[PDB]
Amino acid sequence: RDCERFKFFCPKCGTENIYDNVFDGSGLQIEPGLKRCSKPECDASPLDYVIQVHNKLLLDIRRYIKKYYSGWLVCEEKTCQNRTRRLPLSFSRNGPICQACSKATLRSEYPEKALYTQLCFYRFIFDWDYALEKVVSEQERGHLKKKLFQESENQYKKLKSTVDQVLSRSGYSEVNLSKLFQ
Amino acid sequence: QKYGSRTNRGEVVTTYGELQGTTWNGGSGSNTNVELFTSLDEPLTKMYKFMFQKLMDIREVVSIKIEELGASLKDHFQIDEFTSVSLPAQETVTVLGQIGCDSNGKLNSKSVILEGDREHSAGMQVPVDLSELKDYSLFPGQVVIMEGTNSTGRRFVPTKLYEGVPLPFHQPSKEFEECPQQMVITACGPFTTSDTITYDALKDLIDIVNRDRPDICILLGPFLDAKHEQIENLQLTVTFEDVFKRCLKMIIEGTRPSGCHLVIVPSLRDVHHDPVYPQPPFSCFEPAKEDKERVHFVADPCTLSVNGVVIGMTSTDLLFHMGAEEISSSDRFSRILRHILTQRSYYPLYPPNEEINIDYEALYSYTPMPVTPDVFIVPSELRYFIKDVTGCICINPGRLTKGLVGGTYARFLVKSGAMRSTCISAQVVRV
Amino acid sequence: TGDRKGDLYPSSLQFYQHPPTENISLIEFETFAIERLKLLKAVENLGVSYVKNSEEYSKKLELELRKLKFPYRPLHEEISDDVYDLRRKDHISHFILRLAYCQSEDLRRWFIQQEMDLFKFRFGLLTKESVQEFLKLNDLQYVAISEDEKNMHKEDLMNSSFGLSLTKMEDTEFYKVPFQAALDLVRPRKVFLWRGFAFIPHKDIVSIVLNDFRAKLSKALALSARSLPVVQSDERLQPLLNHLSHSYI
Amino acid sequence: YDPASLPDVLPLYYRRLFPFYQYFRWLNYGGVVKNYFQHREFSFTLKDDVYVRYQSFNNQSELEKEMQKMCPYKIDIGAVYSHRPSLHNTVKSGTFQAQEKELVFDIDMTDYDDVRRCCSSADICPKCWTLMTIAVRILDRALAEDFGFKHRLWVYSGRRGVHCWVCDDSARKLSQAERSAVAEYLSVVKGGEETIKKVQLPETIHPFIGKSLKMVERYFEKYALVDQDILENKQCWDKVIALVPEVARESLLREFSKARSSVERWDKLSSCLEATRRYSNIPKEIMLQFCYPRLDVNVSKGLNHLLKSPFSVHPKTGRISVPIDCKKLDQFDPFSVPTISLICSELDNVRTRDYKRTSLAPYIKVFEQFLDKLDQSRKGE
Ligand SMILES: [Zn+2]
Ligand SMILES: [Zn+2]
Ligand SMILES: [Zn+2]
Repeated sequence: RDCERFKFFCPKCGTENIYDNVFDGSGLQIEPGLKRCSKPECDASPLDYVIQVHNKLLLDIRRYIKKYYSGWLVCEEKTCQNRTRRLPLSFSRNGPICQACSKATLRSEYPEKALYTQLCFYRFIFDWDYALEKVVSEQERGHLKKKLFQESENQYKKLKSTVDQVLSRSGYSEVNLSKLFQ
Repeated sequence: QKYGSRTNRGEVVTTYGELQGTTWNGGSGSNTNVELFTSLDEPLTKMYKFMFQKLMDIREVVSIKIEELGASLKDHFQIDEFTSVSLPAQETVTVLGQIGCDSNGKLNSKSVILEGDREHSAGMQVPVDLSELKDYSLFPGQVVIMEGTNSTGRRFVPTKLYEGVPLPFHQPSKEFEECPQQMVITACGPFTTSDTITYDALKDLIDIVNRDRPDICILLGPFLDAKHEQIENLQLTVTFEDVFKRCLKMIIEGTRPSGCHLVIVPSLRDVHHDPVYPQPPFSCFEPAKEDKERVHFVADPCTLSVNGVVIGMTSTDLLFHMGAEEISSSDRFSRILRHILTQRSYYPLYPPNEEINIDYEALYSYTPMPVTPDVFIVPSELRYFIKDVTGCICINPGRLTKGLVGGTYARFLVKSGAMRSTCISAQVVRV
Repeated sequence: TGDRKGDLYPSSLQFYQHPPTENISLIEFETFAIERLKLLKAVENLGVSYVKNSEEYSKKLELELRKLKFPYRPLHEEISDDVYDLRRKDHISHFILRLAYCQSEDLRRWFIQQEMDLFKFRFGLLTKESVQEFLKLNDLQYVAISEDEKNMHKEDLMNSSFGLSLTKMEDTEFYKVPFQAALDLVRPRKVFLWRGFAFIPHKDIVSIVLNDFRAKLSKALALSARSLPVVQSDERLQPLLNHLSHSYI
Repeated sequence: YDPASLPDVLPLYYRRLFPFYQYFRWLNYGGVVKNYFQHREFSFTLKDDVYVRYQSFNNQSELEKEMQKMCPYKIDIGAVYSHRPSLHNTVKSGTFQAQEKELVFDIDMTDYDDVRRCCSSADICPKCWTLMTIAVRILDRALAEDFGFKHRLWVYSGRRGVHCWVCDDSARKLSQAERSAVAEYLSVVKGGEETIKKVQLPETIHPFIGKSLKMVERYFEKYALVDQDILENKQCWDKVIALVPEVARESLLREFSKARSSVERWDKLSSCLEATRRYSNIPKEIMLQFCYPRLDVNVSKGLNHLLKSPFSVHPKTGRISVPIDCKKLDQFDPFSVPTISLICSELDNVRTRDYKRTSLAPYIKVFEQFLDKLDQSRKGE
């Protein structure tokens, strides 16, 4: 609920398309989100410009990684709310001590969990199988589990491969038992 | 249009060392041995899992950096005891710490704070008053030792700032005593004009390589710039990986006649690669069987050994990053380069610039400078130069392309044991 | 020993002394944790319902160990890859549960009890050869008297061990242990002492082994409770470890 | 001996007779372990029953000094602690721990009162001392055979009994639990004054019990049937009858009415019991109840126990707590033990050899032999 949704500008009409689920619509009118543009007057199919969708996905992933590695810290005290990029070596039991007030802890503005959840959401909005099993209903699942959508399924699998590749390089799927047991 | 009709092709914009003929020729990488500098620490040669930094780990890495540099400097200077930075000091005391800015802006003489390490100061900070220091040069993240007094317990007043101590140079073995002088052509991205994706400057540079037949060609990123106007606005009809693959194929196949060892260094601006520093080497391209021994996908930063000559290189714009934060009492680039060499790290700035993502465990493991390099390649948006900083030849070849107009590259000659004149000659030349 | 194996897991039973050093996946972490929680809960339920020496207890515990695929029987074949995998499971799962069961004294006691029970069962399933192997690998150095010395002290041995018949005694071999380890046996005078060594037959030994184990385990749990702040910061493992004791299985 | 004369003689003895050199050799244990003598606890009892503990000393000179200065009536040796007892106030709470001490046994004639007829309370006579003579053999054999303790010093307590100090390095590192195990293993006669049958052997006789009964048998006829005469009259043999099942009791009584000698009565009892088989061990239970040593597990269990020092002076008898030679045990006489008054008379009748002119010399010689054995063990090892 706190994750940014996938924004893609249609190459033809230039209208923003917000993607938050694999499938859009209800009943037999349900189709993959990247099949039709959000503008009724626009006939362009975003599935045609899947190279552009891939590029925008990579740019968004870079943006989120940059946000995480910016390392912005905010004081948890409402009356201080000090915002700094510098992590001080002076720590309390709860974490870094804010050097503006010297009495409250500095919390990450964009913690690791936020980035992990963002990448997981980008995977979610392209997970055909998961959407079919969980999100989609019975009649909708039947309508979507036929031909006329195989190409869309393949493109969605390719797009999910990108987010899967990125997540495979994240330390937030591996547990280092050396760090736990010492 | 503008690039193709340029008139200053081949102009030598800067020169250093022994004068050479108007034409440079190399051995085509015949009697050449290129490897990664074999030091105690293992090099970065493969991807490391990132995006998971614990604040405790960052604290530990920064603290151990300060502690280790301070230990080396204490042994060198025969300093007796370090004192906690925060405690009051009526008499003169020696304090080890790192410099920083009291606010988020750019450092100035009235905003300097010294943060001590965990061992001697429990990580406490103290404001610094530079009124009694006659000469100084400070940048954030700089590990320093200062003699000073803290009469109020609230403001440290330095009276002496100990100078930096660079690492010793490399003592080459005799194995390469009989090898000839080696020619190195170094160029840095961007490789295409701002309004094109055809890599015209790269083609010109490849022609130069085949013409001069250098022994090593060091290409630094970006190879697919993230700031390219076409990339940002999503006008590309092919995936980023495809463009990068085409560029690498062009580079490798086009250099076949020259037989030149290619050293490819990634850049943080590479839109197709992992955005983390230290950057792992490129791994999306498999050279043909006839080019495996010629292509070296190295990490950013890299310390290379070429017939015993140690070349340090980084794609990161260190000079631009540190020039925006360095404060001095009264050549600025020479000061910054000496700071880099004396701190013994390829990125001593803390906090970093806004354009670089730093994984601090990887930074600790792969940014220490093993020795002081004979040649130090530091491409920068600033002007090209060839400087001699404490016996190290620091070369900024500029960038191959400067907006719509063509840029510059550099060519230098290196021989182990020459005369310390390991760099016979060097030249910044136009493309 | 297929790809990435070694001599790290010689015997089935272990004292769980050396923490694992591998990098495992989150899925593997969760699977191992839950599986060992199921095993320990089964141990507790069977202990409450049945007498631990009962045959029903043994049968049900073997069934549970087979169902969850934990090492319970030896194999005089070699270290087969599958076997290695099982042992690795056991070794990692144990320490994971340590991280789960060190926050509160109550929890600690519970963990210790279940672990001891499991260990006892496994010891009860060890052939004499295997038993000695174990006693050697951990430097417990509990012996074995010669036949000649046995004949030398035949009558003393006969009168030492309760309910031991002449021929049946001839069919048995004893071990020499320092008397400081056989306190519970010497104290009621149920084992012969000669020159500072007790001559212990091949049922009571498990007790001593367990005592050692318990000591070690308690110490370990204390240390783990001392090293808790480093783990609480890992959100991924917080929902599990903080609530494993209250996990539906 | 006049106990009012005790305060007059104590200094001279502590000045010219107490064997300080050998005492330090003992408690210093060849200096192998640093701070071993320096961490030893002592306790002194001075005039008017004034008790002091946590006394420690730097070396022999300090001990000689402070002892000659205080002139204590009693000297007790205690544990070796983690730090020097003198500074126990300076040690952080819980960090002051008793770590090593000799394994010690106290056998006291008073604990045999319900089963001896010649004396009572603190009275002893030649007819009852054989009990101690039995104990030393029964126990010391175990300590030399079952446990393998090699350095064992038996000392007369001065009046009512004997102490044993087992000083092997292994025996000095035994935990409390191991000590309690050793004590319970050696202990057979269990029960208080409210129990009549204090020994109930099982069907199987543990080898240790067999060897203790073998040792008892050698002496039993002289001690119980000749000297003690445990079957002299009805008031006494009623007890032994009380120790056997009622079934044969009547059968015994008539027989005891026709016997003239307690040896005859013992023969008759043995024959009757043999005729009557699970009770075949009953005579052994009676022998043990009349001969086996009684051990206060509290004396030997605790590491922090303060026991009478060797070569102490008994506040009442005046006898010296002298070591007993194991070989010459049968010749030991607790009534010929030198008193302090006798050895001061001997001293004032004639530097490091003054004691050789008194009757104390052979006992210091036995102690010196024991210390020589300890030194040989410390070296050879
Ligand atoms: Zn559209
Ligand atoms: Zn604050
Ligand atoms: Zn008597």
